[PDB]
Order: sequence, then structure tokens, then C-alpha cells
Amino acid sequence: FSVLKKLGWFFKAYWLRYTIAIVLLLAVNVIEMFPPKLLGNAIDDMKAGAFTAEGLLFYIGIFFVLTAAVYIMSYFWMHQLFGGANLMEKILRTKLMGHLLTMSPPFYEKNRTGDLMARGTNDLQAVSLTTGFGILTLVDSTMFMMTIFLTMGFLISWKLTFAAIIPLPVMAIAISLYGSKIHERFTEAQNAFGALNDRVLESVSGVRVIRAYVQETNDVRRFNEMTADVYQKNMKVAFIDSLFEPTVKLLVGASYLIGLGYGAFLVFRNELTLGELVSFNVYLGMMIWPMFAIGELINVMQRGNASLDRVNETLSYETDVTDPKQPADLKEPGDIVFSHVSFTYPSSTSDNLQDISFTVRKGQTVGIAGKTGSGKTTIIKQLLRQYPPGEGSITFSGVPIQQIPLDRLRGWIGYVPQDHLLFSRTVKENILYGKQDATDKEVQQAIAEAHFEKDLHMLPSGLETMVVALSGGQKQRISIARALMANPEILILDDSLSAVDAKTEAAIIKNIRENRKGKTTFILTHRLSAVEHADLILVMDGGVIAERGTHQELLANNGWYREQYERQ
Amino acid sequence: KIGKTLWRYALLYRKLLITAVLLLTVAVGAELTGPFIGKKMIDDHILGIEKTWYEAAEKDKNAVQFHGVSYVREDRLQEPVSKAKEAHIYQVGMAFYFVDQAVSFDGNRTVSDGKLTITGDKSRAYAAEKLTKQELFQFYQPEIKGMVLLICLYGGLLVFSVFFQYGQHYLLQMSANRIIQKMRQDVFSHIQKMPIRYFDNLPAGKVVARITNDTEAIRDLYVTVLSTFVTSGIYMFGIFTALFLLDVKLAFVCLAIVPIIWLWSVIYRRYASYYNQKIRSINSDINAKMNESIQGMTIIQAFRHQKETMREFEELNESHFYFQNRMLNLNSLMSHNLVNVIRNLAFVCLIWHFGGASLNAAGIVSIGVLYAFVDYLNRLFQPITGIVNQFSKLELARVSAGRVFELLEEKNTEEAGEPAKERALGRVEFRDVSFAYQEGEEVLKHISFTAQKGETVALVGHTGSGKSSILNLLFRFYDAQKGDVLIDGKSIYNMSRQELRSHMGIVLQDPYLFSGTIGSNVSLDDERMTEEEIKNALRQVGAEPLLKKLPKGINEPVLSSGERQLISFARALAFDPAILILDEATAHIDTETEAVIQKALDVVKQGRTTFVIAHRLSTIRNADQILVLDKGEIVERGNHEELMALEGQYYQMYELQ
Ligand SMILES: CCOc1ccc(-c2nc3ccc(-c4nc5ccc(N6CCN(C)CC6)cc5[nH]4)cc3[nH]2)cc1
Ligand SMILES: Nc1ncnc2c1ncn2[C@@H]1O[C@H](COP(=O)(O)OP(=O)(O)OP(=O)(O)O)[C@@H](O)[C@H]1O
Ligand SMILES: Nc1ncnc2c1ncn2[C@@H]1O[C@H](COP(=O)(O)OP(=O)(O)OP(=O)(O)O)[C@@H](O)[C@H]1O
Ligand SMILES: [Mg+2]
Repeated sequence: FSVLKKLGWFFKAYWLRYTIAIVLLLAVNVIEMFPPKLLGNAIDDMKAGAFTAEGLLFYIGIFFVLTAAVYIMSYFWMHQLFGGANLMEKILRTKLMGHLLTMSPPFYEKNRTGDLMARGTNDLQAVSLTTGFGILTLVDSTMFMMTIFLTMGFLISWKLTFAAIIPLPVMAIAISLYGSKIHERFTEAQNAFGALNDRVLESVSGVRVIRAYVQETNDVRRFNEMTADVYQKNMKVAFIDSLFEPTVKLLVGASYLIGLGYGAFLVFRNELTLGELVSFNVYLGMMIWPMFAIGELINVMQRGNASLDRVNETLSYETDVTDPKQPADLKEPGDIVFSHVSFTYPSSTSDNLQDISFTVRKGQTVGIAGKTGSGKTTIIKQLLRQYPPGEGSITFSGVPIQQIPLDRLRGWIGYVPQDHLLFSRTVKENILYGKQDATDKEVQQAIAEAHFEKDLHMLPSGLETMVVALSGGQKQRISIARALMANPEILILDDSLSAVDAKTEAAIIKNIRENRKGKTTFILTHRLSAVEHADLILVMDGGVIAERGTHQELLANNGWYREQYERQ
Repeated sequence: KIGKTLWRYALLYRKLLITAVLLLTVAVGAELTGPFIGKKMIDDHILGIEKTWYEAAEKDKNAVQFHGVSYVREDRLQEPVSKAKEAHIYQVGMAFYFVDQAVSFDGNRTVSDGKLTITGDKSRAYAAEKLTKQELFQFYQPEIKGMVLLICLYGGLLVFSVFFQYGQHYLLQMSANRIIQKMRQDVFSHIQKMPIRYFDNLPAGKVVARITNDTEAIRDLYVTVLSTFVTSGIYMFGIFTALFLLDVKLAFVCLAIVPIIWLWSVIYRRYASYYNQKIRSINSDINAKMNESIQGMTIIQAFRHQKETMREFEELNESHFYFQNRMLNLNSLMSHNLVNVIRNLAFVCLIWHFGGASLNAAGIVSIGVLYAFVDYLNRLFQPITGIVNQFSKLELARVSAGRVFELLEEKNTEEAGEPAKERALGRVEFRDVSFAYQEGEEVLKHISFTAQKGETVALVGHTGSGKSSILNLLFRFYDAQKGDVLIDGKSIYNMSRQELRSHMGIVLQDPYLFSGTIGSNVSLDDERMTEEEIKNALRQVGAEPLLKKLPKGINEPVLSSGERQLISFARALAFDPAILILDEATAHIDTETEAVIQKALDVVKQGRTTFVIAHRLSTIRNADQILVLDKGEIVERGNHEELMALEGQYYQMYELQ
């Protein structure tokens, strides 16, 4: 039971509830042995000549008292144990989410979304089930079973209990074996059903072609064949699933028969009394359950160990980007500069970038445009602290990025992703990511500056749409408006204007120039109109800037004459 | 209406269900006659000594020997009809005493030395004598063979019960599986009979779910209702019949207990539905929040929103945990401790009834009835918790049944039709068409043209200008609202769909690749065989077939984007269509399909009437009739050469870059 040891921290943190649970469980187990023995004693008194109304009152009252005590203590231990299980589930969920919120892009590249969702959806269930139910079944198998066995061996008989106990180990072994076999056949049948589902989806997605070629009968035939196969697999599963009830019924009826027969052949010898025989029958009836509990434990422990070993591995992943120690005290960023930056995406080809060696002086906006794959979003990816440092130095007016802390830097940078990532939440609140204080009307001012005030009524209601993922050309506008409301010292526009009209494009760019005047502004685009004003324009060829000239030097030298296209 | 349809579908395959019910009934009979054997064994063999004894014959006349005389019980005796010389065995404390005379009225007993007086009126005192352990065994000996016979009978009935339990369970599972298979076949047939309007609105996931997941839910319901409700009902009916056969004054108490199951069932279901609904909703919300955070984490980190998203996640976690705790409380209180309390109250009722019988009676007490009652009540109280659990669960299966049967009951459909032998020549005439996907809208305003036997016709228009809406309207995926279309000499709407679609074939922007072999994909597994597929290779596919690892390149999912178009055009060539309605093809993405896309296109286009919707306008140099879409209307025609369309910016130099 290594899972119970890997969770040592949890049990150490919660030892009062669990010790109370164990104490109450043992007390209930001890108390529950009384009712059947009292029934046996009552029958014995009945048979003999000593039974008066006083004895009947005694038995009725004591039975009621034991019933009430068992009820209350059972409620309390169940509550104290499954509350602990719920607590463990909640703790694991909040730890996993807190860890995910700290993880950088490289981790999410290594880890697929499906694996993380499964770990946060199923493994936590397995570990919580361990913590509660595995403990319950361990107590049942170790204490309840032995308690009942020793009670039947001492109070009732040591020969009858040995004789009537033989079939139950066999029942447990058979249950385990049939569980394994049914699990195997069930995974096979589930594979068959998955194949059928894949076929159904594949023949319902491309329905256009299937209908256009009047093949809607061969499709039906193939679906019928797949259904026949899945039905055959289900029948294979059922052939074994039907062997659970019969085997347990046989091996429990045999136990009852052995007990009754060998007690009738013992009462003849005067080594028992009918009361003790009835007590033995009830004891076997209650002892049935630990046999299933043993298998439940032996299965849950392994499932929990695997799931916990999976939840711990995904949790103990070192942070990709390290917040610096003793961060330098810099109020604001001035003249950005790159000395020699050759970035390389983890698990990439050759370099993917080479020394950029350019400077962006405070307040001077630079626009970068070029070829797809040459890399113009890699510069801002370097600047955003999304991936570990590269080479050389990214000097922020003297102190490199690696020394400025993550919080303050993320405060400076205003980022507008090329791939739009707005969240499924109120537009009025989705735009509000930039600054939570929000005042009241600065959001409206930001909308005006971004020129999203064009949205007067064309969207449902007002500033309440669940951008249900309502479509439109408003996603880029909302992103830019949010980044503008953030009021950043540095604005990074990643291909933001790749969808709006040219007129609105000019409006937005000239507004940013005429509204963000004393601060830097990065314009990334493949259309040479937005970068028109930029005082240092960069065109990247593969991994190196073709030239460092301005607009006039660019348009004169042999770089890329795409503005000669002029797009009109 | 869910139950009515479920019953109608179960009436199909009724032989299996009836046989399962009969086998279950036999198995229940055997299992429930086991405890009656137990009662008889307790009452006649262990308690046999209590009955009266008479003087016996010298031989083994069912007789036992005591000192110088031998006695025999009042039952196994054979008609000596003697009333004197009686005897009795009376148990006091733990020892048995012998009375040589009839003691008349019997009650409470206490012995000092040899009195063993019977105490409401204390005047009777017989003469007693202690029985040694050997004497008692000698007295009990005659019942050994009856004991053995009853034990063997119990075992035989047990094995029969085992066999028939297995049989009934297997047949119930078979019936459920066959019912679900029939339901799936019918659902898929109806899906294949649906119109494309239904498909377009609902995503693929929804239809796939309705086909395969709701049917699985129905399977779970059928297994639940059959194996747990009907089985439990029969089991309880048999148990109650046995109890009534045992003692009637004590079975009415269990009948009054039966309403307890109903009352608690309804209360627990009422609370559980609410708690489980809230728990499921909050769990779905938490999963959605986690997925929305993993995706788009970059922005969350960028805007330092890690303190508010975690706040909302913790709020959801607290709500879910609180509801889980409440559900735990309800479960603990209502289900299991309550089952235990009911069982102990039943024990108390047994003790009360039998003690009241015993206090004022001589021989009313029967411990066999008590043991049988205990066993039957232990069996009865087993599956109640499962019953309530399934009763609470049935709602989801009911909802899935509602969805599936609403899908099956849809009235709007289309007739199958049959393929037509005649090959319609290449001729597609559009007298006028007006089509819109909504009501009051007009997506296509006025389109009229005609295509000859051999021609390459192409549509000109901006993105979202209804260019492939005519592809939709030609295959009759969406019927014309008010216009008309004409192939050969009859309107498209006067002929069966499957006859029309035999004339004409499609190729789309994304070639739909079907699972299986490549040779199967280009043929879709039709009756046609042999050079049907190979001929495609000899027409325009030269490199892939030489990569012959297995017949026709048997292979598995995904190739890239060029070989997909190659396979699609191979299919279109194999099927030998007539009108060959093509679609936008993205062709330079890989290498121009190794500079073979044009060859494949112009080899399939031969000897047909072919419509090209290609985005690149340079690929339509050959077209004789080229049409334009003024957002659903023809405003000019011509060709890059015949008319001035090459000039006037309609054919942009930018499109020729
Ligand atoms: C003619 C004589 O035939 C007989 C027929 C049946 C029985 C019999 N009496 C029983 C009493 C209880 C149980 C039983 N107690 C259980 C406790 C738990 C479970 N579980 C645990 C989890 N998984 C394994 C399933 C549910 C099943 C259980 N089944 C079975 C029983 N079988 C005895 C003799
Ligand atoms: N996951 C990745 N791992 C490694 N390198 C990557 C990854 N994603 C992108 N790249 C690199 O970046 C290129 C594409 O993005 P990059 O910003 O470098 O160029 P771009 O396409 O011009 O920019 P934009 O995204 O603005 O169009 C890839 O061709 C590759 O060189
Ligand atoms: N399957 C459909 N379901 C609903 N509306 C549709 C569908 N197909 C077209 N429309 C309607 O078409 C209009 C949107 O443009 P449309 O879809 O016609 O472009 P398109 O016909 O696909 O053209 P293109 O191939 O040039 O992109 C809306 O009126 C929309 O409702
Ligand atoms: Mg279209």
C-alpha cells in the first residue's frame, strides 16, 4: 500500500479526523457483534424454562440502545472519513490548478491538453477514492473480518467455524479471477465500440460525398457489420459477467448449508444450542462482505498508486522561467536594445534566430515585417519572458530582462497576440483584463481610442455579449482595446490589424502614434502600410535581419520591394 | 414518451425476455425453498425430541432404548394407539430430563432434585431423571438419516438454482444487447434518410452522440430495469410468499415494512436528484474553466491575471466541495445506517412476537419459523440500496431515450430512389434559381445559364459570394425555393435523387479519406472491381501505385495534402461520372502535387461537363462559359480571351501576381 505512504503529508496534516474515524470504526465493529449473540441468547432462554416479561423488556431495550448507538457512531465515522476524502480531492484540485497557473509555454508544449485534463479529472478521483474508500476496505478486511472470525471461533465453536469458512476463500479467489477476465473482455469490447464510433463519425462528417456518390447503402452495410462485431464483443463480455452471481450464490449457499448441517450434527452431541446455531448463521451472513472488501482494497490501492504517481509527476515539474533573485530596482523601461540574440525554440531546428543587434530608443516606435517563417513574432516572444533566455543580452536600459522581475515586466509589456485568445466572458469584462480597477468610463475611452466605438448596436444588447463565441470582426478590436486600456510602457502589436479594413487600420495606427507618444510601440505586420511611420524598420530573412535601415533606406536598398506592390 | 417506445422495442425479441423471466422464476423458487428445508430440518430433527414418546417394540421400530425400556416418538410410531405408559423429554437450563408419565398441562419448568414441576397454576410435579450426553445422542440418533436426506436435497436445489441463475442472467443480457443493436441499426438508417439541412446546423459530434452514446445509455437502462427492478420484484414476491406460507400473523408486519422502501426511496431520490444535479453542473464548470485556462494561459500570464482566475476556480471548488459534503451527509443518513436500523428493528420485532407467543404458551414456540424468518429477512434487505440508487439514476437514461426517440420520430425525410441505367449527356440548364437558407432572405438572386456536352464552366466572385451554393443546389442538398433547374429534358426536381446523383460526381477542397485500404478508398467498396481502380493509376497516378507494399497500397489514416487530392481525383475518374461538379482545390500547398494537379484536373475534365470553383483564376484559361456571382447573380460572362474579362480588374493582375 505505497499510495497510503506517499500521502503521508495529508494524513499528518489531518490526524484528528482520521484517528477519530478509526476509533469509531473499531467501536462500531465491536458493538455490531452483540445483536446476533443476543438473538441466540434470547432463543436459548425461550427454549429453557426461564423467560419472563422482564427478560423480554431487557432484550428489547438493549437492542434499541445498540441500534441507536450503532446508527449515531456509524454516521459520525462515515462523515469523518468521507469528509477527509472530499478534503483530499479539493486539496489536490487546488494544488494542480495553482501549479498549472505558474507553467510556461514550454511545459504546455511538452504536455498535451488532454493529458492535463485527464490528470485533473480522473487521477484526482482515484486518489480521493483511495484516501476514503481504500481506508474503509482496509479496516473491513483487517479488523472486521478477524473480529467476526474470532467471535465465531470463541463464543460459538472452533470446529463449526473452521468447517463453514472453507468456501469463502475460494469465493474470493474466484471473484478476483472473474474480475480480471471480465476486465480484459470489457477493454476488448470497448476497443470495438470505439472503432464503431470512429466509423460512425467518419461516415457522418463527410456525408456530402457519401450522398453524392449514392453510396448510402454500402455505408449502412458497413455500419451493420460493425454493430454485429460490437454485439459479439458484448456477448463475449456477458458470457463471463454472468458467472459472478452464480459462483457467489453457490459458495455462500454451500457455507450456509455446511454451517447448518454440521451444527445439526453437533447439537445432537450437545456441543451447541439452537441459539448459537442462529448466531452462527447471522455471523456468516454478515461476514460475507469482507470477502468483497478484500478485492476492492487490492484493486483500489493499485489504481490509486498509479493515479497518484501520475498526479505527482505532473506536479513536480520545475518552472521553465526563473524569477530573478534580488531584482534590480528600475521604475520604467527606457531605450530597449538587443546586443546579440540567437534564440532557439526547445526541440527546434538549428538556431531559428540569429543576433538581431538592434535598438529601440524610448518613445520611438519600430515596425517589423517580413516573410512567414523568417521570424517576427520570435522577437517579441524573446522579449515576453515566455521561453528561457537565449544568447547575448537583452538590455533594458542597463539591466537585462533576466534581472527585472516577472511581475513588473509583465506590467510594462502590453501584448496583443497574433492568434486571438479572448476568453468566453462578458465583453465589458473581457476587455477589462488590462486593469481590474476599471474606474467606470476609461473602458469607453479605450474603446474609442481603439476605434471599437463603431460597435453601436450591431452586437446583441450592449457590452454584455458572451463573446457562446459570437462571431464577427470584434475579436481583434476587443484585444487591442484591452491592451490599450492596460496603459503599458511598451505596446507589442502582433499582426493585430490582419483582419480590419485599411481605413480603420490607418485610424488605429495613427491613433496609437498620436495617443501613445512618450512610450514605445512594436508593430508586427506583413503589410507595409502600418509600419509606414516606424523610425527603424526591420525585415527578417530566415533568422537574420536583411537590413537595419529606416523606411527610406529600406525602400531604396535591395531588401524586399513589397511596398512596390503597393497593394493597389 | 419514453416508456411506450422502450416497451414496443422490447416486444421485439420477446422470446428471450420470456425465457429469461421463466428461468429466473425457477432459480428464485429453488433459492427460496432452501430456507424452508432449513426450517424443516430445525423443527423436525433437532427439535424432534421435544415431542411425546410412547413405549416401543423390541426391534428397530423407529425406537430408541433407555435403561431397561425403549421409547419411540409419536410421529415415526406405527399405530399402537396407546394412551398410557407415555413419556416426555423436557429441557431445563441446558440439560434434558426424562418423565416416565404424562404431565398434562405444560408451562414453565424448574427442577430441584427430581420434581421438574410445571409452574399459571403450580400443582403438577412429575418425576424426572437427568440424561447423559450418551443418552441424548441415542435419543437423537433416529433423525440422522432424515438430516442427511434434507442436506442432500438442499445441495441439489442449490446447484439447480446456480445453473438457472446463470441462464436467466445470460438471456437478459442477450435480449438487451439485441434490442440495442436493432435500435442502432434503425437509428443509422434514419440518419442516412435525413436531409442535409439537419446535418448542417447540428455539428458532427451531436449526431455521433445521438447515434452511439444515447444508445449505450439505453443499454445501461435496459440492463438496469431488467436485472435489478424485475429481478428484485420477483425475488421479493417469492420471499413474501414463503413468509406468508410460514406464519401469516408475522408476514403482515413485513408487508407493512414494504411501504418503508417506497417512502425512503422517494425521499432519498428527491434530495439526491438536486445534490447530484448541482455537483455535476459545478464539475462541468470546473472542467470548462480548467480547459479555458490551459488554453490561453499565455494571455493570463501576460496580464498577471493569475490572482483572479485562481480566485474564481477556488470559489467553484468551494461550492462543489460543499455540495459533495451535503451529498455525503444525505447518503450516510438515508441509505446504509437506515438499512441497518431497519434490520435491527426487524430483529426486535421477531423477538417481541416469539417471546409474546412463548410467555403464555406450552408448545407454541417454533424456532424453525424464527430461523427461516431471519434468513429471509437477511436476504430481503440486501438489494434495497441498489434499488434506490438505480431509481435515482434512471433520469439520465430517460433523457437520452427522449433525445433518441425524438430523433427517430422526425417526419421530414426523403425517399430512397433507384439508380437509372441511362447516362444523362453533359447538359445542365438553369432557367432561373432563387435560393436562401432562411425565410425572407435571398442568397442567390437570379442565375441562368446552360452547359453543353463538353465545357469547363467556372464561377467568379468574392469570398462568401455563393460560389459553392450552386454545388449545394445542384446535388439537391438544398432545394430551390422558387426557381428551376433542368438536366437533359426534365427538371431536376421531377426525378429521384439517387438517379440524379448517379450522373454526376463531386470532389471537394478537403478530400474525405475513408478508413481502410487505399484501393478501397478510391472505390468506396462497391461492386465494381478489377481495372476500376487500376485504371486511375494508368490515367494520372504513377508514383504512388509503384509504392506497392500490399494490394493497392493497403495503408492507414493520413497523405499530407497532395496525395489526398490525387486520391479524390482517382475516385472521380473511377466512378466515371458525367457532370463532375468540382470545388475549390488548394493545389500549390505541397508542390502543385508534384506538378501533377493540373494534369489530374485536365485528365478528369475530359469528356464531361465540368464546373470549376477554383480560387486561382489562372487555372481556368480553357473555360468557354465563365460565370460571375454578384453575391448571387450573373452580371457578366466571357473568358480570359474571348471577352474583355481579362481587363477591367475583374481578372486581376494581382490574382496573377
Ligand atoms: C439456498 C441457499 O442459497 C443461498 C443463496 C444466496 C445466499 C446469499 N445470502 C447473501 C447475503 C448477502 C450477500 C451480499 N453481501 C454483500 C455485500 C457487499 C456486496 N458488494 C460489494 C461490492 N461489489 C463486490 C458488489 C457489491 C455484495 C454482497 N452480497 C450475498 C448473499 N448470498 C445464501 C444462500
Ligand atoms: N512550436 C515551435 N517550436 C519551434 N519553432 C517554432 C514553433 N512555432 C514556430 N516556430 C518557428 O517560428 C516560425 C513561425 O513563427 P515566427 O514568428 O518565427 O515567423 P512568422 O510566421 O513570420 O511570424 P508570425 O507568427 O507573426 O507570422 C516557424 O516557421 C519556426 O521557425
Ligand atoms: N449551410 C448553411 N447553413 C446556413 N446558412 C448558410 C449555409 N450555407 C450558406 N449559408 C448562408 O450564406 C450566407 C453567408 O455566406 P455564404 O455561406 O453564402 O458563402 P458561400 O456561399 O459559402 O460562398 P464561398 O464558397 O464563396 O465562400 C448567410 O446568409 C448564411 O446563412
Ligand atoms: Mg459557397
